[PDB]
Amino acid sequence: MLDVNFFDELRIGLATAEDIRQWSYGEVKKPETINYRTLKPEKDGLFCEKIFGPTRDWECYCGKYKRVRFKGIICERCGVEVTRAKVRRERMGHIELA
Amino acid sequence: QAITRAMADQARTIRIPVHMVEVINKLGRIQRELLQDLGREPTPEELAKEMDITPEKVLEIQQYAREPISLDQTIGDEGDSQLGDFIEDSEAVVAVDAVSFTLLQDQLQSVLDTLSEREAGVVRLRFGLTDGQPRTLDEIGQVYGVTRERIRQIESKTMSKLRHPSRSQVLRDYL
Amino acid sequence: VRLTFADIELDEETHEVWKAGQPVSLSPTEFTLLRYFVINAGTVLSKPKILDHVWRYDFGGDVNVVESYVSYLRRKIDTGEKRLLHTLRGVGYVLR
Amino acid sequence: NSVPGAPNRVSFAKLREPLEVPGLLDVQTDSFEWLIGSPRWRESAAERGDVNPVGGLEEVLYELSPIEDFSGSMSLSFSDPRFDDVKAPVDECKDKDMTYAAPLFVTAEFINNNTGEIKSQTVFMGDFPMMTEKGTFIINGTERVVVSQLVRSPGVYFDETIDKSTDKTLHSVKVIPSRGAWLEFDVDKRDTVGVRIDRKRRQPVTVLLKALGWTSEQIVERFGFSEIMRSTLEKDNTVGTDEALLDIYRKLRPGEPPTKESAQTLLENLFFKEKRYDLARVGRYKVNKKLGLHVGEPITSSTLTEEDVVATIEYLVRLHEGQTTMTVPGGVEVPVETDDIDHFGNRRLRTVGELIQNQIRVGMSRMERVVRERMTTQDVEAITPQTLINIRPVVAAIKEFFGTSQLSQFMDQNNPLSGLTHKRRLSALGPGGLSRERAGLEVRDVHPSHYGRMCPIETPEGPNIGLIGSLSVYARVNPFGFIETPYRKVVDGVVSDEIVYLTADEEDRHVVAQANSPIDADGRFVEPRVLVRRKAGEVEYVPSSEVDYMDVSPRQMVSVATAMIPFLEHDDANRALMGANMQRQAVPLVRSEAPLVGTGMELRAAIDAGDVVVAEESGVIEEVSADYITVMHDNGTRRTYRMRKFARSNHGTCANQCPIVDAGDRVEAGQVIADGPCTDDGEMALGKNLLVAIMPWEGHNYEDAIILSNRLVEEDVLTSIHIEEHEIDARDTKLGAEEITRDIPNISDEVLADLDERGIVRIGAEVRDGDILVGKVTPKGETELTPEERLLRAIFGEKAREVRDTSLKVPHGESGKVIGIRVFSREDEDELPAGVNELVRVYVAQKRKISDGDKLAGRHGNKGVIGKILPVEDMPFLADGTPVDIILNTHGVPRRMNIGQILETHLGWCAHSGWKVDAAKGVPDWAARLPDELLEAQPNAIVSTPVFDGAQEAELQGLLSCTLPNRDGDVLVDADGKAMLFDGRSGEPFPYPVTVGYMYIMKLHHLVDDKIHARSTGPYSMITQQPLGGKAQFGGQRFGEMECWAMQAYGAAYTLQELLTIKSDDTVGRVKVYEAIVKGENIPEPGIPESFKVLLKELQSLCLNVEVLSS
Amino acid sequence: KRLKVVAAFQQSGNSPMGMVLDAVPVIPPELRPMVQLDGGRFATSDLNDLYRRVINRNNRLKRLIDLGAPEIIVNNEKRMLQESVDALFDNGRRGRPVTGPGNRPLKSLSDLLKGKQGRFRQNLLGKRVDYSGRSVIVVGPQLKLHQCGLPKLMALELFKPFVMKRLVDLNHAQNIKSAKRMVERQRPQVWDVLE
Ligand SMILES: [Zn+2]
Repeated sequence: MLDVNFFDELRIGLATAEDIRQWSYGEVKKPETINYRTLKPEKDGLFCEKIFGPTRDWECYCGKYKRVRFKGIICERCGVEVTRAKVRRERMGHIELA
Repeated sequence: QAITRAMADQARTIRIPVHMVEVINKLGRIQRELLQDLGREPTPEELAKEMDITPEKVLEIQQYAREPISLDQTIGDEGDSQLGDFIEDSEAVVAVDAVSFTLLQDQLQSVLDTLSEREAGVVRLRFGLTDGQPRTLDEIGQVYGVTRERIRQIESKTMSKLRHPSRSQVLRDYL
Repeated sequence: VRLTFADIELDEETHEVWKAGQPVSLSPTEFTLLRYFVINAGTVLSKPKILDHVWRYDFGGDVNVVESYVSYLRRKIDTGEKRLLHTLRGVGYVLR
Repeated sequence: NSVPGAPNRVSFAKLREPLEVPGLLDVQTDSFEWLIGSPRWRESAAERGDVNPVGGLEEVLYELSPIEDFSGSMSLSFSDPRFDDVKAPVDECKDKDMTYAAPLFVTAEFINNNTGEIKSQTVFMGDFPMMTEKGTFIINGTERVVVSQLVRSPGVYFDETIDKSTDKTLHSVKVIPSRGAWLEFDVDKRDTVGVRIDRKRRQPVTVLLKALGWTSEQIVERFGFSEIMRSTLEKDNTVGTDEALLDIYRKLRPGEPPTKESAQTLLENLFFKEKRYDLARVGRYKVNKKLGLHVGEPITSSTLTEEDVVATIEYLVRLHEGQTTMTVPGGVEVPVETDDIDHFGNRRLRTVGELIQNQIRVGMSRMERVVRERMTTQDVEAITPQTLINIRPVVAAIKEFFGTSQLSQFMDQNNPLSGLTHKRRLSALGPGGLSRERAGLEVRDVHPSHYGRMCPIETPEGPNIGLIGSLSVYARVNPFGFIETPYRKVVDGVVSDEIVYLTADEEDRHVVAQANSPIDADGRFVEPRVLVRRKAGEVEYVPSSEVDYMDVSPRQMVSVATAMIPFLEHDDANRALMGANMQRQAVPLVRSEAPLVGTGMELRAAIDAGDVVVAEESGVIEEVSADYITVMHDNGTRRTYRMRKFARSNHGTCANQCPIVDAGDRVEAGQVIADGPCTDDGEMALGKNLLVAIMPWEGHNYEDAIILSNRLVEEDVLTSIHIEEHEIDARDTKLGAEEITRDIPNISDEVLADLDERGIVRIGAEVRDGDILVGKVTPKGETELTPEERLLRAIFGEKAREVRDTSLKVPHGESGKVIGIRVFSREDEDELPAGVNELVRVYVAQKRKISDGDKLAGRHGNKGVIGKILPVEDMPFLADGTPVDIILNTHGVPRRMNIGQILETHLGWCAHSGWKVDAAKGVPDWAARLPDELLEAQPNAIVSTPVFDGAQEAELQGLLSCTLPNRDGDVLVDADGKAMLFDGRSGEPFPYPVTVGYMYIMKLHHLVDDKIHARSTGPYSMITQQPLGGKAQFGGQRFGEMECWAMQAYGAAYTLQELLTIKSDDTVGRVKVYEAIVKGENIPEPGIPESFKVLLKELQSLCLNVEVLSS
Repeated sequence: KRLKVVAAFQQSGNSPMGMVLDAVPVIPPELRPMVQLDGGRFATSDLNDLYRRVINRNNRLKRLIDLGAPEIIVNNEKRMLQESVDALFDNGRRGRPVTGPGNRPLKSLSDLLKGKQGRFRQNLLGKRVDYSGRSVIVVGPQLKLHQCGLPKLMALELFKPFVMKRLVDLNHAQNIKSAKRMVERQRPQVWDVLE
């Protein structure tokens, strides 16, 4: 589970709601993708920084932090964790069906 | 009312406020009326006359009204590959400038070591190389037990001797 | 090598600005702001651009400083009938 | 010759054809003329079928009109579709990316019957794109061709099948109408007859007949012999018209309660109402001809009819009973037999006019819907036709066809042959037809009905083999879209001069003779039994007094490109196919010498391709320059032909045009004035005549490779001009406007020397890879300024450089001169796409010389790349000292059965050397039938060998015998066509004579410069980090599953790991491996590919708990 | 045939509750990118449309149930939501597929796994690859068996890091930036070191 090419086994099974919520780093509830004017992802949308990671490297939703020093500290105004934007290629969320 | 509000709020991939959807639909409707009436398409200035707003905002509305296309629709004349197979990765590491960056880092280290230790440290903490923060004159003063004016003079002297032809020529090619 | 835009005439070497033959003395901050505006005529400059270039990077204060300086420059050189240093809300400032 | 300026071309043809080749663009021009309704087409319809002359637009208008409301007290109608003068000339439209179009107007009549009101208005229907005089459309500055497609004609088709359970012979029929619901009948394994309608697999014919207002008594009275379905009727288990109607309703429309009237109205509405079901006029004609319903009546009521359905059922049952002839009540006697689906009497050709008419039909259907809605909504007595009509759907539909439809393609113009072959081409793909995923081998086969309709040789070679062909040179399109071909008639065993055009329908009812039959100059054939084609496509011998038709000429069965292959009959079918397919890929050279040996087709091909200027009115020539030619006509007026020079074609080849006339000579109407790209003196010339030897040489021509002398490089015998265009646009953006300016940050000065003050490279300034063509600088502002940039601007004094440089740079791997520049801007009124304020296109030319890796080919499918360019001294040279120009291997001929190329070689040497047959004591035996004026030919003569009435082997041998010497008394080439060569390397004479001659060799558009690629590190895709693909991006080769299998087969594991991980997906591995290789340390261990992680997250998003276990 | 699944459920630790779904996951945004191509036009990954449809149906359903509505309305909404989820995973497995502009089906999740053009085969087993080239083939009759003649330009492009490092070793360039420039302009001091 560490991505070191040392894999003793690879297992597949049916996924439960608990496992889905464990994978999810948040809940997406708004069918909004990108702002039509500022071209920035909306909050709680399908691209939300708070749920999936910051769009730009080492930057918050408003740019309150713009330095590599802030490691793993979430913005109190936005809620985004300051890390590499490549986490958006790994971070996944979920929706709750009525 | 419910149907139109829902259309404005949900029909587009990129959400457009109803206040802007209304103007987009009105512009399109009256522009097609004008085309039908006049026999040719109306120009942006003519349409701005009816919008009672300026042609710059007319053009901004026009370019706002555009919608996205699918990254997976077949682009080829036959069905062979998707449009997503033609789009670059802008954010990807180019993998040749990284080596240039690290080697320029080493060269900057060497050039800074050419200078005196005091001036080298002043410039390092002044431009944020050891850490991420380029500190202020007060901070370098409190860490070096020296007045901020003397810091300004030491920075100017350091910059003057750093302008020296060999350092300038050595760093110039790295651009 | 003389920086120009219609009415405003800025010369770096002699360090003062003219309004079609009308010089006025400006503060250093506002002078750098005006200079690095005029060299970018017709182009939008955002607040981080402004703060990082005219001010130093380590400016840890709040942004309205540039707001006040643009007000200064407007009441100083825009004081003519026409408005040149226009503002794009949430984006920045352009002289045009 | 029948062409005023034709160069003399002596021919070996024995027989004289009765009729000359038709206008080769008729297939497109006549169709578009029919669609528009020009007076020329008016006269054509008047002289042929004047009973109902109606154009396509008039027909669709008359069909749509009148549009009615629910009340019926007011209505709308259309009439008089008229055009207007075109917007701009073709050259202008191509120059400024316009569309060669014309306004269209319709005289709308709005009528009101409650009180009486007539409103007449000339409503503007839109701007219809027009067709140029050369048969192409101009759309946004591009030349597009709409290829005619092949579709099964709508109608009724019978087929027979074997059940294979009991070997019972089953028969089925399908009524397939265009824009309708299917009708089906069949006989089952048992005696039951099925009428599965609209894919509902029930209902024997009893219920349908009963619902059609018929009773069991009427059924048994009319249909008595049919014991099979008489038993089926006895097992109806449903009596009563109402019962049958409710059964049909509850089957076809589940979930809704049947009513007494809904059943009847639905059964009528499904087929008998033209609003929902109509065979086209072609479909109605096909059904009428098949069932013998109406033979002296005009075509109307295109919808199906009840008596037509009952006639279909009667035909099916009579066929299953083994009958051979039926007479429908009130109808003519007709044969009873099954129908072939691929017979060209059933496979119709949708042409440009038909496709355009169908798209207009869709647009006007949307028109009618919208106008009916608005005419209901708006208040009455205040409504106008202008307020009713809203042309946006119509214009959108015509645009949506003319762009982005696979039946509308770029008119490839490597040469006039390629253009003329893209036109007059028959495709079988696109909407309404089968696709490559659907093609059957029976479809791809050559049907015997193809003879004289569609060529069986000329066709693409790849996966779409057989789905694309070309019209035969003599073919024509019937008014109903069926391909018909001319043929002469024989009466009393004597061939008349009367020519009738015959469709594949009537050809089976005739016995057509052969083109090259031994005619007696009176009408009779010398032998009683002649070889002919009978009804079923069979070929047999027949007494001469029984045939009734004969071919107009040889080459009737062949296309236009293939007809330009000399000695075609001596070439194998597939090699001739390859030759015909490569005829249209030859690039235009700088000279285009006419071939020494050819056919008579080149003159007409060059004339009809439209790439050669022709004198439209006879007159003298007043003055001539390199760009314009002015002619002084007889009747006072003078005309000026402007001549296009160095214009880039759609495929990046020059389209230079050159005058071939003097300053005082007179010209007649139709004569060539100025030759085009691939033409000489007005006849097509796609290559050069090269002196060839056919011996293998040192292994450099091993396996289809080709060797050439260096004088072909030196004299520019094989060289081409390749013009390339590059585009860049300055467009507005959120931060301002990009500007094209020579001021570009952090650039040197020598690279700015070729840039003028405008910011664009000077015309004539030569350019190479990596240079700037357009200095276009974009507003970016500033980004994260790394500490090192600040340090640099501090140390040296670098300025703000606030802007970014997205300048136009020449793409990697080419160079050359700059021809010209076009600049578009909004400040000059020029119409531009919204958001773009400046557009720049830059044209770059390369004079590409011949080099190794380039592909050469003959006209006989003998292609090959250039193995080696050899110095002129080191080449085999005849005793005269002339070196050979090109060497081809001798192992490639006998294996592929293209001896015709050797025949061409011999005849080319004879035509190059000249000849004189000594008629001292009469002519020799072989020359008895050889035509006069051919017994004696000067050196460097030109000869034409028509494809099947060609030069016989005996004639060629006799010509080779007398081959008058070149300069002194020397016959280098002996009686059998061979010659003695001297080896240019060792000097000793070659031990045995080898054949030498002159062969026509052409350079194909497969130059190595356009096919060389290499990649070390470039772009990567987004979703997965794989490299890109193709020369447009930076590429990266595909290591496929087969290559993976080969790597595992070698047992080589580490290189497989590296080919999959640190070259394609492992991002950290890529960066680290580049750093390691530059620094000089060994390659690091590969990591985990990114594509596998993408797959893991993808499977996780499908509700699959997939994970990795470490112990 | 029924036991071969019932016993499979019984033997292991999985629970047949997994057939039905109370929550669905969402693919990471970079796996379904939305990017602005040249000319200002925008491009989406065609999966966001399915996700948006599902979100819209779910939000409308929850609004309906929290506001109070007839059971037939609520059931129609529930059927729409179920069809949306089925379209998300498999577009076209049930009924006609959901189609976008141009009357073309939207590609669903499983649509990027199945098929020769799918991920497993077109992207995972096979792979586009760096340090590679192609060109036409000519005969080299004077070569040896273990030998192949390579174009000098394409060889230079292929061996680019190797040759740049070696040429900065030979001091023909001072740094790799200068080396890259002389590689791009193909200066004569690169051909001899290429061999
Ligand atoms: Zn923040």
